[PDB]
Amino acid sequence: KPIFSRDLNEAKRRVRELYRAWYREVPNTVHLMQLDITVKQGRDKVREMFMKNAHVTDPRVVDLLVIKGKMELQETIKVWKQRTHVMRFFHETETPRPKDFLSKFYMGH
Amino acid sequence: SNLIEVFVDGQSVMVEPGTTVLQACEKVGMQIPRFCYHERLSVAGNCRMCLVEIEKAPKVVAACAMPVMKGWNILTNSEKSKKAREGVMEFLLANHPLDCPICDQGGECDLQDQSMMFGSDRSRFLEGKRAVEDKNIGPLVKTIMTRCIQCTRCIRFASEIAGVDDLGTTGRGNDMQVGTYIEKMFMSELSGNVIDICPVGALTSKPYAFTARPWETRKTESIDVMDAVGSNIVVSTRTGEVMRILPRMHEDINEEWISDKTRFAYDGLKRQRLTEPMVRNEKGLLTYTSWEDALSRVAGMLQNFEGNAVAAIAGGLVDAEALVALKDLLNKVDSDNLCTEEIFPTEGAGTDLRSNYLLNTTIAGVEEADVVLLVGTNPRFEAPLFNARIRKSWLHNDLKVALIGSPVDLTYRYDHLGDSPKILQDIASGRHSFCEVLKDAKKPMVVLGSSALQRDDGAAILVAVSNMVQKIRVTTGVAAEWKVMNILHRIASQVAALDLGYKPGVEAIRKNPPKMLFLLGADGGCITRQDLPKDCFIVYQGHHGDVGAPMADVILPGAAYTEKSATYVNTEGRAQQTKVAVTPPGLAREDWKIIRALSEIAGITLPYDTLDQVRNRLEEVSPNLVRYDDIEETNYFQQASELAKLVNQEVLADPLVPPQLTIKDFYMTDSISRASQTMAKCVKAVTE
Amino acid sequence: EPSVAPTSTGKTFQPGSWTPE
Amino acid sequence: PSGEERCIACKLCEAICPAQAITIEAEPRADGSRRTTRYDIDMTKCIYCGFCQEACPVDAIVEGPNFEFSTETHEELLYNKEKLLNNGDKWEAEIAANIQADYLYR
Amino acid sequence: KRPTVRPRSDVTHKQLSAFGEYVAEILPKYVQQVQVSCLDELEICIHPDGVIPTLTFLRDHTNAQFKSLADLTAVDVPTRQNRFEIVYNLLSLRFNSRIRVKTYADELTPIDSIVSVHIAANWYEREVWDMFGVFFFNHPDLRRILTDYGFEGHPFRKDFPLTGYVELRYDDEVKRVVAEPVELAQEFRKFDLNSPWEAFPAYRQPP
Amino acid sequence: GLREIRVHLCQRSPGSQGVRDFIVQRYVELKKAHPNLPILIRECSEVQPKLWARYAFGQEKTVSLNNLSADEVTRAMQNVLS
Ligand code: SF4
Ligand code: SF4
Ligand code: SF4
Ligand code: SF4
Ligand code: FES
Repeated sequence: KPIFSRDLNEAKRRVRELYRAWYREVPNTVHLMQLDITVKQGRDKVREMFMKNAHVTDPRVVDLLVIKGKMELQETIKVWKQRTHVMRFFHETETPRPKDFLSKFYMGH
Repeated sequence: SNLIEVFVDGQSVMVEPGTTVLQACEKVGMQIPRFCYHERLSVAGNCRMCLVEIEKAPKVVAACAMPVMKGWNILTNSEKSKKAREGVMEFLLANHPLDCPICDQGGECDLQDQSMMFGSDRSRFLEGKRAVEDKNIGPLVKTIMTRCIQCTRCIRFASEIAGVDDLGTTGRGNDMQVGTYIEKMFMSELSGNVIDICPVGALTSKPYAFTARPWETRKTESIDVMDAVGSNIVVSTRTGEVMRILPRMHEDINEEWISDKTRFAYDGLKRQRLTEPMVRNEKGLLTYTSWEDALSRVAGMLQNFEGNAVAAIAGGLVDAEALVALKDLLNKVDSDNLCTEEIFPTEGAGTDLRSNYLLNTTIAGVEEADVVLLVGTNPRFEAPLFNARIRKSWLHNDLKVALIGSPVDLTYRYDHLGDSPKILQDIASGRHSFCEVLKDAKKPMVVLGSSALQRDDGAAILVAVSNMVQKIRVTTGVAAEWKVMNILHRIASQVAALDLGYKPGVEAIRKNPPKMLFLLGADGGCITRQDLPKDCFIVYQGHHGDVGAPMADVILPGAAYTEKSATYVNTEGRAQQTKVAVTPPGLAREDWKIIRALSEIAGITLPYDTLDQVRNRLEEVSPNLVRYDDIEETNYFQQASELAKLVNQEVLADPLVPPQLTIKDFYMTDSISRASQTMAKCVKAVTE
Repeated sequence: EPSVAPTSTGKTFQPGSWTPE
Repeated sequence: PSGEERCIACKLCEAICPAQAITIEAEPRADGSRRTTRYDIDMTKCIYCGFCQEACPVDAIVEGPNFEFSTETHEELLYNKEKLLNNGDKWEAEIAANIQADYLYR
Repeated sequence: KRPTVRPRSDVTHKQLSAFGEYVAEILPKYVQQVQVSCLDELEICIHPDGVIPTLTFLRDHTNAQFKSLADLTAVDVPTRQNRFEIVYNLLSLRFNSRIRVKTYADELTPIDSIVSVHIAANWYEREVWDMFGVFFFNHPDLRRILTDYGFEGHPFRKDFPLTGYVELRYDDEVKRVVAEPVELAQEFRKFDLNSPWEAFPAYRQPP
Repeated sequence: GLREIRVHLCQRSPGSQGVRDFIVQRYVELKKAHPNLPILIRECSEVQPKLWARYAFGQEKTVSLNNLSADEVTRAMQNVLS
């Protein structure tokens, strides 16, 4: 059953609308919220979040994902979501753990 | 087939004739209240809590005893039945002491639960409560006999499942007392099960006494490793603490019982346990070091050496994943001299055919057999649940047990044919009388324990048994499906090692003293530093620092069966996988991880880096090591016997005596047993 | 630190480490 | 009154505590009695409901009349067995008087 | 009489049963099940598509003036094919009676928004979406309501762990309230209190 | 250096009939001719019959034995030994 899109193509069209929305918003967001980032960094983060869900193929899943993305876009535009919330997308205090088997053995289990 | 129509709460159910009211209620799904009824045990009818109303019947009947009759409508939830339950519970609770705040059965007390559901809410006993004395029954079970419900479950278990026949009901009237009349120690390899049996926390465990509560403990399902039977287990844990060990039901092996060793050696996991890697034996000061240092030194020595100079000794309670990974490492270093401490003859077919080194008949088949011939074993004190199954058969499916070993108390009556090895040849030739019992038998069993095989004449005894069993097959008509040769193992890891392809025995090490040894969980002291060069860089992978680890250059801590999801195969070939219950202590890690890391630090690198990949390699080496809880059939014992016939040896004249002649011997064998204190109290008590 | 005495520390196990002879 | 500690590590207070503040670990003493090796209440997780003293079968845990115990560091509010026993000793007389006054109502 | 047993009456049960048959026959297209509990609470189950028709009928029909929407809830039942079960509770001031309407949904199956019928729904539906993840079509302004401004989850779902996945703290390095993965000093203690014996014979499910 | 050779099979399946026949006819003779070399035979339900050779330095190769007759199995065994 179609949540909105008939198949994958219309869902991708909605996704492209949403991506354009975020890409256009990033400059105004950085300016207004006084973020300590470049417009390039903001747009690259937008791309990273979008690509994180590229593997999804169900049209309904894509439709729901687009709903939630438009939702967060409205939040950001209205500035309901504040600087801390926006910077949470960047994870600038989390140290990764190496995937090397030897290192993982060294570090606990 | 022949079935009877009976109604439970107005609903029809068909039941085979003779089935009890309780069994019909179970079939329809209702569970009648009970106390004195145990499905494994005999029916007693003492508690009278299972009273129910048969419709249009004047008197309430006991559901656990009455074999249903046709067209009986069992009104489980009638007013009559409910008030009967109320009265029975009232009488049960009248004289009980006020101990629920101080009673190990606190949260699991069936008396509590059934008083909650099918019991009143107020007491009207305005008199005093009886007082009973306590009497030391041993170092393991503590008796608070003031709270007995006098249900005779402990007595029935003692007299049936164990055969001890030490416990009894002495006295009459309300002054009855369930216990030994004299000051005796209730010591059976299956003693501890009474603790689970008894439903009113009367006789409970001294070790575990008062530690945790059921709503607190987290239970993970695991398989025992202290005996080859592989008895399934539930490990009760809190906050990473192992509070107790409890039986898990497996019809084929456990049958809701576990050995006292299995259920009371857990304490050994707490004392003298490994935690930190160690190095520097050359200077004599074996000191702590980082994984980096230890693993790098081991890899450097491995690179220096190769060929037949390296070797390993797996023994005791090591797992199949660790075995296969160490085999892969030593093979990539070009060895194949990896060995196991236990000795199984390799003269003929050896390990190539599982029919040679397995219990083909299976513990379940022990019930079907008709004549079992025991050779080179004291099965009561080794694989005790196998002896329990044999006694079950002797009690129910009338069976004849004949033994070729020293006269021991196997709990049942056995025909002590003789304590000599040539008796086997006597049977094979037909000279012996017991041959007539064979001619009578339609399903024979000849069970040979690895204890005798450990003797210098292991090959001779194996060939004697092989020829004798083939003679039995030909002389007495046995269906090809039924197997009449079966072997008993006393070490958990033996079958897995042999299935992998480890070289049985340690003859390889002595024939070619290795330059470097890999002692994997082996503190049997079979290879002492007296052999090998003056310096042999021996590395220990194990736990509990038994004594074998000390005389090793580098010590790598490992995980016990309670902390790793290892694969352990039992004596009948079935594969069972433990479940992690506690994180490994301190810096200790899993053994397959250890070996893979060692390899990668070395130039070699094993193909696998995960449990799934290690299990895939295990499937590769053998396919039956990954079909869990499955008994893969074995055959070609004909070819095995052919090769055994060609094999030439002779049975010595030394009398065949089982190593374990007494429960004192039973109570300490493994590293965990040696490191456990409760076992020390048990052994001391038995000695005095 | 290592200890022959088994210690229950918060939520953890520390078994009797036992200094090795 | 002799000096023995009333608590016998029944753990009902731990089982019932709505906020899961009580943590108890007990062992059988030499005599064979129940005694708590550690009895810890996290007073920053406790909601002062009283369900512990409600469900203590031996009137061991009691919520005293004191209300003045603000601390200057978060780690002082994690009460342990010694602190609780010292509080009980300090407030014994008033705790006893209140218990005698109230037990009939309970 | 039995002092500790709640008093019982059958007049209300008969009235509610009559009204249940009444509504069922008026709306056979959507009604799927009517049941009156021993507590006396009429309980109608309707197809998800019939939400707007059924609620409009119950609100506007002269003989059923359920003009007040008490709740718009969801109960999570993971086992069933349709996890989420939307519950509507309504109150009729004219007839002194309460009715319950119930439908099912799924993660990928939105239900229509009833804001047109009762504008009280708006915020209840926003909460339902925020906590259970059910989406509502033709909703004026559907957006998270009780959750954090960047929350990623539907907490009231039974799969969601109690403590969640993310915890907040201050970090002097970045001079912001940063969010980090959740680590707990004393993890939640899940007591296993279920009794082995069965308690209530009436509700015995067949084996 | 054929350090190890092992054959996997299953009894109930049809395809492994060839390896089973080969084992009944030749296993004992093979062991007699080559005593030291371990010729492990493992049978487990529903496994595609395979003959697995482990050479010296932890290097192994494999050959499929599905639906092969006992004579073909003997030929494969001779080839792997050679
Ligand atoms: S001691 Fe326990 S098991 Fe034995 S009769 Fe009494 S209640 Fe039953
Ligand atoms: S066995 Fe007796 S004292 Fe123990 S919990 Fe049950 S009723 Fe209470
Ligand atoms: S008063 Fe505090 S410690 Fe006692 S039960 Fe209530 S929340 Fe727990
Ligand atoms: S304080 Fe009271 S309720 Fe808590 S464990 Fe001790 S005796 Fe039980
Ligand atoms: S269970 Fe039937 S009388 Fe005890």
